Amino acid sequence: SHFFLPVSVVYVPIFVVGVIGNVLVCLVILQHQAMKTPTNYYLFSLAVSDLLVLLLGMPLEVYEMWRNYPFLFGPVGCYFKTALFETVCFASILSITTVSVERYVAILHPFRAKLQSTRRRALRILGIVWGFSVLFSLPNTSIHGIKFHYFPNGSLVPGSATCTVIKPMWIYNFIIQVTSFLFYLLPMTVISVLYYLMALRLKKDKIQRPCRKSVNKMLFVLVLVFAICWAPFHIDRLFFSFVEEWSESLAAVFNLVHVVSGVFFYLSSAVNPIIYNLLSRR
Amino acid sequence: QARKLVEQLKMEANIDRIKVSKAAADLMAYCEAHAKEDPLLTPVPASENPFRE
Amino acid sequence: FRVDEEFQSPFASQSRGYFLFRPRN
Amino acid sequence: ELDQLRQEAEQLKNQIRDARKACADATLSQITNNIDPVGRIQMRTRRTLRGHLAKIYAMHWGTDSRLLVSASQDGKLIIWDSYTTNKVHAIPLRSSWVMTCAYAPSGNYVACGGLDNICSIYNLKTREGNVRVSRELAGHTGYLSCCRFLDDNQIVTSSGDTTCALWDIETGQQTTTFTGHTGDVMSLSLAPDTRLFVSGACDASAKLWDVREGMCRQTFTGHESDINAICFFPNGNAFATGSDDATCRLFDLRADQELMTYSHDNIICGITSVSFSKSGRLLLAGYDDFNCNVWDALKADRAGVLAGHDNRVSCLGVTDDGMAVATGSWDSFLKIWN
Amino acid sequence: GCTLSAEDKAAVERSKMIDRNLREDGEKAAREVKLLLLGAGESGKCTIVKQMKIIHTGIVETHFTFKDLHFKMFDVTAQRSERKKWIHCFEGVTAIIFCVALSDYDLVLEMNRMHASMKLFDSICNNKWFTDTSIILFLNKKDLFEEKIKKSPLTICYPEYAGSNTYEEAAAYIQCQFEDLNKRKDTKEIYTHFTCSTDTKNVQFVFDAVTDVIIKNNLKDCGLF
Repeated sequence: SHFFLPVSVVYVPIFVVGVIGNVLVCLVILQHQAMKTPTNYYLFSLAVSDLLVLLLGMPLEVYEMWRNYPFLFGPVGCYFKTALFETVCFASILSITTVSVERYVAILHPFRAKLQSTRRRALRILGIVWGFSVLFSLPNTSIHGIKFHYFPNGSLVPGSATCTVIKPMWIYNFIIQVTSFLFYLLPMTVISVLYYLMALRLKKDKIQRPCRKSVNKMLFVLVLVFAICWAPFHIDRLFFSFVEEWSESLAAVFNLVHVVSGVFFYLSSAVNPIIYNLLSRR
Repeated sequence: QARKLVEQLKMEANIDRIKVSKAAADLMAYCEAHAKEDPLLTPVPASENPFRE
Repeated sequence: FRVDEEFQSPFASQSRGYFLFRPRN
Repeated sequence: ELDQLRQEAEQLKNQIRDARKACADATLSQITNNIDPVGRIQMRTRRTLRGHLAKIYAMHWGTDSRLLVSASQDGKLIIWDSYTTNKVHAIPLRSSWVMTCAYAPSGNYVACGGLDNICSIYNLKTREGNVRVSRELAGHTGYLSCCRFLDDNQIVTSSGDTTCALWDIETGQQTTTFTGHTGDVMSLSLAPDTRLFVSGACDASAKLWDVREGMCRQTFTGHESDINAICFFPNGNAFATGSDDATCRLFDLRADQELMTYSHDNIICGITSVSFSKSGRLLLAGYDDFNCNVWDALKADRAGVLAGHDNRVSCLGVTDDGMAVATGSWDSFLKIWN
Repeated sequence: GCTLSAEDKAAVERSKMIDRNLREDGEKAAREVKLLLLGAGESGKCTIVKQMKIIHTGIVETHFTFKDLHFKMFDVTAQRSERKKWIHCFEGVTAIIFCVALSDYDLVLEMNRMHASMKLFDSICNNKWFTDTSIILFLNKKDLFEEKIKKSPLTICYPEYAGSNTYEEAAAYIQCQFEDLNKRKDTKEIYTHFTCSTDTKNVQFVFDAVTDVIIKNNLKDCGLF
């Protein structure tokens, strides 16, 4: 089925919440920039990446709902847009992973994180992560093709073109499966087990006890919503795997899975900046 | 204690006093005399300035 | 309207029945 | 009999103030309008000195104008080359809490006093490559506020025990001690002639001292708050005091009175350091508003603003020739300004 | 490395070695914790430094280690004219140990020694430099005050105080009123303890307090507080 009104009606408040959260993060980052910790710089980079993916998804989503074919966008345009979207999503998830691991090593070794004033190293790390995200999004974007309008009439195409994955289905399927597994099994397990060890450490450590209990429950709910929000984006690609079965009902349920994955990813990108900067007002 | 302060307050009269106008004139004369040699008042070119971009 | 643009069910436009929304990738 | 002597001293001070006001009919602010005021002066960071891990409290300039010394609270006294931005000497301190610096005119001796009131002096030119401790001065009972080198042999110091005394590196004892200031002295400034000097006490009073005679020559009380910093005019006839109530005053030695004041309603934060240029027409000062401001000694206007410091500025030093100005703040960063 | 000279390369190598040594010393200096001592008289600062007895004019530094952690104390109440001029030097510290006697109110040293200690604690808490740094409260006299409270009540020092005359209630009231001195201070928390005969308990409390403060600072850094 095709529905444009509910998609926009549910994406407008999500986008509003996302831009409001990004504005709040930018405001609290501008305040006391000298006292800002490298973790605050990581959070600012994550917020900028969230804004990038939001303003790359919402306009493209409403344009696709209005017309499936791109409007005033050629092949290089689709290539650049897909590359930017993929690298921004990769940078977001990888920066979340690095934030998790740095929080883990800081709560496990506070003296180690306190010494040496590890500030420029954080900048170099985020730069190398952005570079790795670009280098990983380049091959997945290079494998993309426009078949044709493909109508056996006339002399020219009637302005119909899609920016799909026209490359052989086996290679693209293997690439998507490898990407989905390497971006779900490894980093989700990392952020789960590291935050679980943090939970055990804070429970062994525990005015102070209510704060520790609140931190523990917020940790639990954060990992829960992170799993529940990053599960659809990969169950979609797994549904792409090994089963095509071109029909009407399976196509309909696949489109429903796609739109629910999209709205879940949108709400996740909107809630991440406001849920990561809840403890610290600055 | 008190005698030290007494002598300190008493020794302030023997010092000669000049008008503020003469001191101000000497100050501005010394300022304008070394104004050309002052690098802060007039910027120097990069070829002569030891500090460059 | 067979002489129209598409006039067939397989078409890139909306309301086709196949996968309408492309994956986010 | 103390009350009658106090009344006599008060009457003498009132008579001195009346005599000073009688000859103070003219003001410097009414004469500077004739001379052409200096235009807008802008300065940028020539080189950003990196390698500090704590706040920088004081710094001094050498006669060669190429090497500067700065102290940090971590316990490392680093000597920097202003031209190439290189650490020529970095020495550890026994007491990490250090509040002042000093650079000998010869260029081979450096001293840094701190909260432990041990004015440790170091000999740069030694047989071995590493710098070693030369002498330790612990006669003072208060924290060393500021120390200045009279010459290679003698050094004058200012401590938190409301008294100041000059030392001898070879001897190690106070030959002359000045105890006229009742308030806590915070800064010390040496004259180019080295014959006299002035210090700023916390009692809103800065007095003139003689290195040879050892007595109080003239006392200047024109401020309303404690004097945090003080500098001396290159001419030798006047000097400026940087207090903590956001105002600066230029006192004249011959006039024995405040010639004029530098007061701006926009700034309410105190002054941490006061410096002067080569000619003296342009004096610089650092405030608690995270940046130092450039002031005009004659026209009394803010010539420029030198921003870009992450923390509060504490020290401010100008070279002898006046080629560049080094500004040090609590953000562990030294910046060179033209 | 576009332009290379003999003296230039020598200076560059010397600066690189000096920077490496400075980074190593900072890594060694950041591992240890710096905690300030405010005696408010010659009764409190001497008690906390004498119980450990392990080491390695002006302020003194007592560097002692415990549980693979280097601690150092700074006795700054030896002889000081103005306190507001050097408090900014200790702006960045791990914690602050404030030692005050319980039975010092009966002696005058300006109307009341206890009132002077209270006003000093207020001036310390209201300092803009010690807003983030926590303050640890130590009570030097425990048994002496417990014996003095039987003969000398607490109502003489505090007329507004109301309650029983036992030592426990008086100590609890003193702890609460000392915790009351802070005004609009939520980032820092006050730790109060009573000194006992054995030093192991005091050292353990100090270590636990510094560990909790470091954990809270790390959580505020990472954004979990």
